[PDB]
Amino acid sequence: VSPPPPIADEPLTVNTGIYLIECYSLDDKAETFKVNAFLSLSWKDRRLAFDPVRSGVRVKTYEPEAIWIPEIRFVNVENARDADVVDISVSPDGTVQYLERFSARVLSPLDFRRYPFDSQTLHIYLIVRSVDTRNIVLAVDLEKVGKNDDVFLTGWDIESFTAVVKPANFALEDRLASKLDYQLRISRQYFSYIPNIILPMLFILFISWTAFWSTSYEANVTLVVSTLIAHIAFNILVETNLPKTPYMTYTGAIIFMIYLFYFVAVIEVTVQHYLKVESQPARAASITRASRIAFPVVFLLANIILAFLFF
Amino acid sequence: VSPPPPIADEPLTVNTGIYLIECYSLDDKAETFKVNAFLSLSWKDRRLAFDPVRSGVRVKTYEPEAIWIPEIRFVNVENARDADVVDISVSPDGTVQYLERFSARVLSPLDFRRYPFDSQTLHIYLIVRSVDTRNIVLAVDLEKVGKNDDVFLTGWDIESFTAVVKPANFALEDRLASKLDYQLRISRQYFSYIPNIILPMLFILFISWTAFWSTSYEANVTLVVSTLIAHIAFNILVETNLPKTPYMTYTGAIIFMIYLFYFVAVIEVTVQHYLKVESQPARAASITRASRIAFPVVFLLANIILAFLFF
Amino acid sequence: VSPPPPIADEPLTVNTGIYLIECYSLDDKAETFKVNAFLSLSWKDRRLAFDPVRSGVRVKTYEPEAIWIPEIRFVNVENARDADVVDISVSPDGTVQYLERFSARVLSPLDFRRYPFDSQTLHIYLIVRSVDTRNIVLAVDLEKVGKNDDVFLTGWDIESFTAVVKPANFALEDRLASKLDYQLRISRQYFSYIPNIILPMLFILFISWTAFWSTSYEANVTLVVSTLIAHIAFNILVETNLPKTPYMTYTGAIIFMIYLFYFVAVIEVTVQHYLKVESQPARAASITRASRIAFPVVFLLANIILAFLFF
Amino acid sequence: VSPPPPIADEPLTVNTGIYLIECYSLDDKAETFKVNAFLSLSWKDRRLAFDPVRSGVRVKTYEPEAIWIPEIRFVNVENARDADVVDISVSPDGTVQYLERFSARVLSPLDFRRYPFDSQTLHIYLIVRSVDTRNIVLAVDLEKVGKNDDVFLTGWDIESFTAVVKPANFALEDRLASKLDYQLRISRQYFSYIPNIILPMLFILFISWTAFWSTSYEANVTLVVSTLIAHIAFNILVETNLPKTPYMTYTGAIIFMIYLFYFVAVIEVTVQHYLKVESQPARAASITRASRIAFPVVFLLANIILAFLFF
Amino acid sequence: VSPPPPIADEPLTVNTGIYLIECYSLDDKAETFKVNAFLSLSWKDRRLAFDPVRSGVRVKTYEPEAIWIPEIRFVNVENARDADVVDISVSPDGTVQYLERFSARVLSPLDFRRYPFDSQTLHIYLIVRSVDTRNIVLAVDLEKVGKNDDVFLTGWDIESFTAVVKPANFALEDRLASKLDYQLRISRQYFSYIPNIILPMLFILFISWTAFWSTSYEANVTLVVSTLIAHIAFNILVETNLPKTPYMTYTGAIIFMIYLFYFVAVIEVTVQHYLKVESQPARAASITRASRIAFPVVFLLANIILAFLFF
Ligand SMILES: [Cl-]
Ligand SMILES: [Cl-]
Ligand SMILES: [Cl-]
Ligand SMILES: [Cl-]
Ligand SMILES: [Cl-]
Ligand SMILES: [Cl-]
Ligand SMILES: [Cl-]
Ligand code: NA
Ligand code: NA
Ligand code: NA
Ligand code: NA
Ligand code: NA
Ligand code: NA
Repeated sequence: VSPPPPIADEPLTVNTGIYLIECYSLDDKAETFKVNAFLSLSWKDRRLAFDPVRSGVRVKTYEPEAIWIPEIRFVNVENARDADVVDISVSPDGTVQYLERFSARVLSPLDFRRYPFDSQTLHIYLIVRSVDTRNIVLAVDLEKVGKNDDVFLTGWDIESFTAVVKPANFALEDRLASKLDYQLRISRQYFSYIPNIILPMLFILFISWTAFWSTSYEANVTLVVSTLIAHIAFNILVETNLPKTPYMTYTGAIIFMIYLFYFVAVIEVTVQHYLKVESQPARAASITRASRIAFPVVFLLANIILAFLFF
Repeated sequence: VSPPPPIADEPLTVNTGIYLIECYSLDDKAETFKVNAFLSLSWKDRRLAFDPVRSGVRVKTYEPEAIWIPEIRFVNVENARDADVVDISVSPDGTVQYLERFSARVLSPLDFRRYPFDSQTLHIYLIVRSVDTRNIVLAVDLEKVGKNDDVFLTGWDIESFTAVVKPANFALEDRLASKLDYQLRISRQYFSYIPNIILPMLFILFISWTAFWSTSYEANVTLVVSTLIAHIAFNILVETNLPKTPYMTYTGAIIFMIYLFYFVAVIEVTVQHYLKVESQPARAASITRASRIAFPVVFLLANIILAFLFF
Repeated sequence: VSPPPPIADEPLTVNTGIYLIECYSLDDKAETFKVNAFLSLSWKDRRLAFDPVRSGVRVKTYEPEAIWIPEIRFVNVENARDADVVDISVSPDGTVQYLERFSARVLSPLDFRRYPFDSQTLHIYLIVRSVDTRNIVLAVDLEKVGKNDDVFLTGWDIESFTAVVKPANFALEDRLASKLDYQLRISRQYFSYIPNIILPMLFILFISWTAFWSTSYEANVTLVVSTLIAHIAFNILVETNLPKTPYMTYTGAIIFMIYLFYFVAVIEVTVQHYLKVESQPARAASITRASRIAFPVVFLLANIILAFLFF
Repeated sequence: VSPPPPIADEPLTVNTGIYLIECYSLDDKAETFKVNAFLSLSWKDRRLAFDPVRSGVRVKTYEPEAIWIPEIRFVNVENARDADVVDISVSPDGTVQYLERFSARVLSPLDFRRYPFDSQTLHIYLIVRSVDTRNIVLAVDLEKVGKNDDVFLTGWDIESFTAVVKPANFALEDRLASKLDYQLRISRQYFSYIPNIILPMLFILFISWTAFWSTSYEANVTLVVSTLIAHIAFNILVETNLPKTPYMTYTGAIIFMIYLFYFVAVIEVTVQHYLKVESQPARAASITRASRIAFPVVFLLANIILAFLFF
Repeated sequence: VSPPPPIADEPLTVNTGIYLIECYSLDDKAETFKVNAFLSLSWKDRRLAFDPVRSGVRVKTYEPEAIWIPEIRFVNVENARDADVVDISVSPDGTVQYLERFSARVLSPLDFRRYPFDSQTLHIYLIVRSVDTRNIVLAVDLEKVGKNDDVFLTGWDIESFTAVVKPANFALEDRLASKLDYQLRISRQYFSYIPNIILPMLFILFISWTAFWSTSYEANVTLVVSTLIAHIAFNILVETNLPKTPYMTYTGAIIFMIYLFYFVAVIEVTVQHYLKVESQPARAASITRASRIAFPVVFLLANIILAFLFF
């Protein structure tokens, strides 16, 4: 079969629409998500036109084999989409109405800078390669673009599913290509991070600061070192749920900065002991008393500075 | 092939039934379960009707290819179901009796609020899209809905497998869709959680409270800090078997609250030491003696309050 | 094609046999195992009968497509078996001799009560659904049931592979079904558990009891708490290699009971210190001296009781 | 199609050869490896013979469908090999030269007794089932057996890829079978184990022995218990990279024996303290001084004994 | 179909080109990466030549089935590439222009010596086996070799995608083979390693050195042993993200060397205590004072030596 012939030198417009049925498995480490949707296509093939009076019928169904169907592909999919044709319906003027149900693992990158208080724009790119007979251009039929109400992405809030109506027309391997951008806007559900990582991590830090109200070196060493190990466990736990970024994430920055606080606490604990042993407990007392105010104040200000730079 | 023609303007009723053979792999993190069942369909196609006297046979078998079969799909499946046709049998009046065996990874969400003392309702949604010739409506043949006695879901108790007999009729891509709800009611086997997580977690907490019967700061610091680390391990172990929820789970609440008890224990231990050093052991004694009653009582009451709010 | 016609009202007997080639991947958590075997089938189709004098040949070979082959399925498989036909041979009387080589992930449940000193019976269920023309019944040709000598199931000892010769004939979706039970009896290789989990776990417990020969509270607290943490790690390690059971496993019981020994050791350590501080070292001495005999004796008796209840 | 006819009662010899392109994914836990190779087959079919003068051509190509090809299968593969026919070429005498490119997950067992200083022989078993017309026997065409120079198996050294030229001819499901053994000899690259597991494990043990030069019970308890926990971590890390064996591995034995050294160290530390407290520091001194020589000497001799038994 | 006939004895040149669409999943442990690209092929088949005047058309499209297409395979792929033909276009002279879109898991080895400051050259090997009719040789059409601007490999920087224009012509199973080398040059994004592994690891080491400003054996033992355990966790964490190499990696060397620093710190701590107890605090003071300079200086120089040897 060949593509529909042009009336003049005009390109063939294939109207598109994606309707999400099931949205699932957003892998932060892999920067992928799985989708299960409907793909609707519509174009005019004058060769298929018929008289509704003579033929009796208002629409004619066809099997994919019987007629010409444009080769529509997804750009950012991992492997080729699994698709099954739901319906093909031709109206008297020759307007074809194609529908298929597909599933695909889509590869759209993520920005972890404000993690876990981040929002993402997932992309689904539809493309079409022009044939030698005639050039093919994509379009968005807006009322065939949507999502099911049940659509739930675990640990995320689905904000919107829209399409950038103007296609990106460009050259690809010496032929015209018409690319379309479907955008799924989502925002992370940060709530769980607070009682599971943030608050436990702050509690262990504050426990390390009880060493500023203790003269026992043996006890202080235990307090600051033990809590430092628990902070290492939280750093490891966090960096497992995330990929290796060439930038600093919000949680990454806080976690890093907290190490400096543990390091300075070890210095103070060591200085206090050295001074007490050196028979200078007056000077050691001054340092310990100062640290009680310095550590919380510097921690609070440094966090104001970080939140400011990141948000 | 085309759909059966209507006697009048009535829709075509496709009677359905699902019979579970094997039920397995309930992923709490993914909110999926795997199923292996029979799907039975029945509708009347007058075009297939025959005289049993003239034809000799009481029923005629057909291959899927030969006749019209309604396109029935599952809504909440991950990928398209793996199905194999067992039998297609037509009675003299034209009543088709279709049977297929399928397997699918079903995506039904879970409510972890009462975890691990939770009960779930897993869903299997059957759907059918109306064609241009005539509208298709789903029905439940209750005699063809069931499950095998051997059906076992590891770590869960299977309560019931029933169907909501009235379908959800709605518009989908400008055509009528008839959705059916098959519900598998299950309840978690919480038994293992008691000797593996709950009792070990309470034992380490009670061990931390032996610091209220000790004047040794070095020993208390070791007792409260060491047991706090074991509690961190249990928090990490628990949050691995579960997904990130935008709400507080029952175990999540208990685990969180227990951190506060460790934090207050560190404060008491620090206060006792400061006072003893400051030559005020009488005041330190009062605080330590009070804590012995306060900590268990506040723990017991806070748990009564939590169990009340969650159940 | 249609099934062979009956001489009288007799059912069609399909003789079966399974010969295991490779047996592997027994997942304790999933209660599945993978199998690679031969499935042999034999039935008489008088329609295929031929004169060996006239046809030249003593046997005729056919492609699956050419003749009627009974639809034999496995009940407890995860997804549909991967099968490849090795041979189909028809003798002059019409006796068909079918051979296929298949691979499948079989879902047979396990009893972890005596873990890791448990024995299992894995099941492979063959089934056949009767057609409208005539009823089909399964049989076991014992000469075609076996296993290769090389058959090795990692971490398990293969005892026997036999078949329950009498099929389970029952109604399934309003038609007769003939089910057959192939049983693979295996027993766990418990050896590795002894130097990797059991002996390391006993060593750490006995180390905790060296606190009954020490008056140093600071040292005792370190001894009992540190070893309790190592026991937590062993409990976690063990519960990872196993699924969540609604019953107590043998190792589960020992692991649980050992927590009580750690808890009572903390009590003794605390009592000894309180008494020594309260200027009652005579009473503290009596308790410590008693514990030295009590702890090993109670541990030994409790283990005799457990081994008795479980075996 | 039927197999080639015999001149007399001789069997048909199918000459074989495997040439490895890519060798990868040796799973120690699963005892599997993945292979990507060429399979070459050659046999004489007199029916295909032709006169090169009359036909013009020196060789004739055929599609698998056109001619008879022996059913060659792999015994120890997991699932059926993925194969694609590269070429089929017939010489004037009727000698067929078949070539296919395949990939398979091969299941060959491993001997971890000398781990990580072990060498393995991976097996690829080719088999052929005799037909009723005539018996089929396998052979090795040695210059069609090889491997690519680039062939690399991560963490292993590939020594040789050869075939046991004499096939194993035996009865299988009442027909003759010709099995061939292709052996891939490999040896583990033990280098990484030394700086990552062996030396770190010895360092922590030697650190525990610094307790023989200390009279501080509190410090000794910390030294021996802390290092014992690090040894537990190494035991866990090692047993994860390996399957559960019914025998003792080399590393397994060393790891186990090291626990006894920790146990005896705890005993010595306890005895020293009891004696010092009991006002017998002279006797405690003798034991501590002896342990300084005993522990390293017994460790060194026990290791000589182990290396001897294992190598 | 047969290959194009030669004008004279010349070989057939198949011009190639790979254009990367999506590049993802670089597994360091497995030494694999997944690719999703276009494969373009071009060769002259005089049999397909046509007169553009008589035929009307300037180019003719063909289905893969209709014409002869060279069997091009990838050497270092895991399983056979997933490919879908985009276009086949013939010009009047008979020049065929083939285009297909494929996805494959490519197995290219990696050099971890400078990890995580390493650069890699990933390979994609295209090959072609000569037929009996005529020899086939590969070529690189440089205008049809490229990559998309959006091409992103998570945690890596894509430097270049080029091809070694001269093919490797060699014998394979007694026939000529033409191999082509496509090289994807990438360099690791080491940034994340600094705040997550390197700086945390140095902080814990420096904390261990605060024992040179302390006379408390009990505190020193806690300081050096606790920090040694955190270093063990970092060694384990690092060796999980990497495969077992027969050489020393950069991070591997630093990690190993740091163990020696912990071991010598334990010796110093032990010596200081023994001497103080032996009533030689003057000598213990000299050693402790020296260690304060020795440890940082030796650490800094040893690191200069390592960086020099590795870079
Ligand atoms: Cl696609
Ligand atoms: Cl479906
Ligand atoms: Cl609606
Ligand atoms: Cl409608
Ligand atoms: Cl099956
Ligand atoms: Cl095979
Ligand atoms: Cl390929
Ligand atoms: Na088409
Ligand atoms: Na149909
Ligand atoms: Na058949
Ligand atoms: Na054939
Ligand atoms: Na301590
Ligand atoms: Na072709």
